[PDB]
Amino acid sequence: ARRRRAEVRQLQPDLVYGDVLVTAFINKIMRDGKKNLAARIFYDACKIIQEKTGQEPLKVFKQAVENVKPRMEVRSRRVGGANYQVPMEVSPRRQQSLALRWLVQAANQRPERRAAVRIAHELMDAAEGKGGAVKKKEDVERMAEANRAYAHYRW
Amino acid sequence: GNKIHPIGFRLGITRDWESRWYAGKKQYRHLLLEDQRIRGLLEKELYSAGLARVDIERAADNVAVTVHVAKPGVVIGRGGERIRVLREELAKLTGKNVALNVQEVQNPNLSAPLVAQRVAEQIERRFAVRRAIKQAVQRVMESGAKGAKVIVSGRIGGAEQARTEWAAQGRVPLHTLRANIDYGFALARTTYGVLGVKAYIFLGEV
Amino acid sequence: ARKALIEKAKRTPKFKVRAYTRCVRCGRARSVYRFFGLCRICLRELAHKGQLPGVRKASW
Amino acid sequence: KIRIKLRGFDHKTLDASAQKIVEAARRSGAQVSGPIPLPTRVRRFTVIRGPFKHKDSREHFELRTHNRLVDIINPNRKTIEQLMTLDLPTGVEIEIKT
Amino acid sequence: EQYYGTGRRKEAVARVFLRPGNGKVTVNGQDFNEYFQGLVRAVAALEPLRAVDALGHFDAYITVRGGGKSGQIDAIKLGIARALVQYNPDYRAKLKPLGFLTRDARVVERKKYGKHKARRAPQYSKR
Amino acid sequence: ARIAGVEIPRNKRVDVALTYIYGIGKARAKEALEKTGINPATRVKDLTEAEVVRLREYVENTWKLEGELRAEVAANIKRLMDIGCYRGLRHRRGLPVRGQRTRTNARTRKGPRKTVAGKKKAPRK
Amino acid sequence: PRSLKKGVFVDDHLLEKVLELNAKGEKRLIKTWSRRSTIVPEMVGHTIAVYNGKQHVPVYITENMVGHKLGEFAPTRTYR
Amino acid sequence: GKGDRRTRRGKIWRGTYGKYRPRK
RNA sequence: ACCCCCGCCGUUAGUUGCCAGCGGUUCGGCCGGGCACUCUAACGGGACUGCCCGCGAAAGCGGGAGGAAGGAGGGGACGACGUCUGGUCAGCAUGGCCCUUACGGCCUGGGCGACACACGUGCUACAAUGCCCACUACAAAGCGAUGCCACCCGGCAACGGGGAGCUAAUCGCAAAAAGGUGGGCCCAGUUCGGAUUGGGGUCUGCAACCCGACCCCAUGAAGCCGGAAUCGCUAGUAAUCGCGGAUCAGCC
Ligand SMILES: [Mg+2]
Ligand SMILES: [Mg+2]
Ligand SMILES: [Mg+2]
Ligand SMILES: [Mg+2]
Ligand SMILES: [Mg+2]
Ligand SMILES: [Mg+2]
Ligand SMILES: [Mg+2]
Ligand SMILES: [Mg+2]
Ligand SMILES: [Mg+2]
Ligand SMILES: [Zn+2]
Repeated sequence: ARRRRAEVRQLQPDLVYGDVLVTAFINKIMRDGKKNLAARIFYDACKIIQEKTGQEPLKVFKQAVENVKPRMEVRSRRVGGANYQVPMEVSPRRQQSLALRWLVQAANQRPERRAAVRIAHELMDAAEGKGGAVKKKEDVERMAEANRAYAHYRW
Repeated sequence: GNKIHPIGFRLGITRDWESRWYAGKKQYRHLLLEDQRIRGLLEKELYSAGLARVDIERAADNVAVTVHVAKPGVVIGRGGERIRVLREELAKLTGKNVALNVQEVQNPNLSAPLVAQRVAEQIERRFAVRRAIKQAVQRVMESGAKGAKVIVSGRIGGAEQARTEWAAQGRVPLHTLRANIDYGFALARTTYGVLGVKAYIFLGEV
Repeated sequence: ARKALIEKAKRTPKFKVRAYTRCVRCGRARSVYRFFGLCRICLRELAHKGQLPGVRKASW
Repeated sequence: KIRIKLRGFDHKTLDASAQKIVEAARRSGAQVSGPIPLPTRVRRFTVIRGPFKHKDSREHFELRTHNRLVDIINPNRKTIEQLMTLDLPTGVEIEIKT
Repeated sequence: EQYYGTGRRKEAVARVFLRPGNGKVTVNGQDFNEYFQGLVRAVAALEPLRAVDALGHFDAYITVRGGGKSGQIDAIKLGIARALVQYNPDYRAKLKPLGFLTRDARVVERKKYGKHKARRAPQYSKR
Repeated sequence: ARIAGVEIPRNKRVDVALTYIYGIGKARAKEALEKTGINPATRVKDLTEAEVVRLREYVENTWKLEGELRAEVAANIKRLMDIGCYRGLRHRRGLPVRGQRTRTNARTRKGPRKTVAGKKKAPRK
Repeated sequence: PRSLKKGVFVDDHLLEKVLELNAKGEKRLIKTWSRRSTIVPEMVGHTIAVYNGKQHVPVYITENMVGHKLGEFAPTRTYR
Repeated sequence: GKGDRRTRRGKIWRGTYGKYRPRK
């Protein structure tokens, strides 16, 4: 991206919740463009969040994303010799990309043999504030604020 | 080593084929090898006539062939005695039974193939290459043409190091797909070696 | 592509499996197209001249 | 019911050709089914540009064959008169099966 | 009496015939839900209807040939969008801002030579 | 249930289980069950003593299995190996027999790579 | 898992030349370039010398090696 | 997978027919 | 820019097409019929910052309306003067040097397919977002005369025998695969993965030892996601799935 400021592709809302954020998450689950299996998994999961949890799936989901969005992250940088890890805010845009990505990743890191479940259970755990997803998130912030000395290299 | 043949590039437009006849699968390869046999002799013979093109139309066992020349005389013959020898030497090659028309070239000074051969020859006779070239561009440029250009290969003057000579005037847009640029190549066997000759002539446009 | 090795025209395959295309212009046995009798090179050379009836340049 | 099938390399040497056949017989037979097109069959020849190596040179050559039909039902002598011997194009070749 | 709108997408053609009625859809014979048996996207095609509170007011006979059931779902979506205009041409005002009256021109990209897939370029080592 | 030469496939589908025998594959599996008319899906444990006898007898007597088989195969190789048979020499030399390339890719027959010293500057890339 | 079909092939250079020797019993040597031929019983006991593509190697044909094809007993390449 | 010559895919991949990918 | 392919509309043309619309039905668009529609291929229209608001001296930048579409709408063909003493005398052409019972020519056989090893480009894979069986659904572009091979029969099968149509928008290759539905597997080197090897056999071809592809049985390897290092791709792209073609007896 040397020229323009590459605008963000706008996604078509969910075919059930009409929520764009959902499509996004579904796209992060998808692999080899098998978007059906991807959509299914997320919906089967939403129905697993309905059973084992008396709450509306959609709200559990958004809640999750929320706890998994890092607000500070460390970015490397060469400053006089060594490569000091400068701590800095995270764009609203990047927060999402990371949150969703992390969820799917940690979700596929779980044990339960069923794809749709790993997502179901991961989302919930995330909502409660536990789970591999939120780990990474809190690990990131920890990383920054632990290198908050080189923060005068603001960037 | 770039750039396409200016003709083959424009075949869709500003330039028709040298053999326009339908055919297919079982015939095409046979019906084409022939055309080459044809052209083969004509160029081997009608050299002094000043060959420039050999259109070859067809329909069935009644071929066309319309040799284009600068000196239609040399072709025909005395009263038309040679156009008898060839026209016959023709069927001794293709039982097919074919004609043999002859159109004259209106100013061989706008026939890339001719201008080329023109230069190719001089070079064989040992004329100063650069001169022969400049002259040629002039002739061509001096008798119509909105642009022209000639190129001689290498070993100019028999020099041990192969070179490459130029010469050009007026627009000669090889890129413009609609120019109508006549392309002509001439060889040039020599005591020291082959030296290709390229002639480019630009006419009108649309 | 030695005259000597253009015994391909000899028919006499003794067995028809010993038969082989060969260029009908340069002898370029290596990549001779059927529909033309010509090798990948000559096919390209002639297509440029226009001596290949209705054989324009592709593009799409 | 004389079915004509015209094939040519030039999409004009036919529209010209097959069109003559329409205006002609349109004064001695039925009224012709109009020159119906018909899909074109293209032959691609993908060739390496130069000799010796350079696997990725290429350059494409295609030999597209075009077709036309027409169809004249109600054959009436004069039809086979205005057509029989009055063609013109050279880059064409017909096949008819009434 | 009847309404028409074609609709093409990524190489798919859908003949859309609306007709004042219940709101059912016969895609190539099978029921709307029968041809698209289990495709989380299907719902899309009829979106141009809900656009102007149709569906339970119309009905649709649809012929679809070409491409894949996904491309067809978009051709059909465009069909139902066009036809819905021959009926009341006033629908544009709300049907267009959604972009339903556009013909997604995204098509497969030619496979160029030298490369594996039009773009996917072959890889090298110790270049 | 124990079937052929020291065969004891258990707690899995009978077909699958029969596979655990030397001369039985997914093919002979559905057949031996086909003929002997036994559900293939039955867990070997849930089988019947009647079925285990028809199987035990049909299989053991219908195909050459286990040890006796390895005996044959070994016997074969030994043969084309005793006679100047090229194919037999490929066994001795330990190189692939079915005419494959031995300049690269023959590890399944050669074993682990046996690296040696070599020639650098001569783009062996 | 070899296979020819119906008609075990054997060049008749050595065939009709091997059985001719079956009339007087056997002989003392042979030599054919037909390593392309299958081996038939009548060859047994005999001693045909096949061609490396350079040499004529003496191959004693026994029963155990019938179905094979001569060349399988006359190695081509030289290694180690 | 695409490589098992005695399965549906293995046959499809190798563009063939047999006991595992019959004609119909 | 002028040319080609893809986006939208119209005219001409209807043996492709559809009850769109009517009558019949072995209810197969099968029948009559009908060109509307899809389409087929030829031509014509359409985009130019042309119109509206904003800044600017201008070019133009931002924004908005209409529109299938825009500010080069998306993909090709197309590569300047020259550079690298770049590549190819092994495609062909050609100066010079060299060989002429041979550095020519024919043949049979072998070799180009060798291996202790090193590298490049790839295929398949290590699995449950998966594998297997069954049922069922959408494609495009191509190719077909001894050639594609319908359908029927013998074979588990490759394939063999018989034989219709096609001269190929009207017949065949052809089954698209991923996908949807139902079942099995239940986390194991396994119903993952198919190397390797034993046996039987088909097919082409004079001939498949060296050295063909295919089928069926048995075998069932390494591989549980890869060190340093390193490659591709900015959208219908990457990723993934199958389909065709050239060469071509057959086929690596
Ligand atoms: Mg051959
Ligand atoms: Mg693709
Ligand atoms: Mg398997
Ligand atoms: Mg202005
Ligand atoms: Mg340009
Ligand atoms: Mg050099
Ligand atoms: Mg060199
Ligand atoms: Mg080699
Ligand atoms: Mg059968
Ligand atoms: Zn050639």
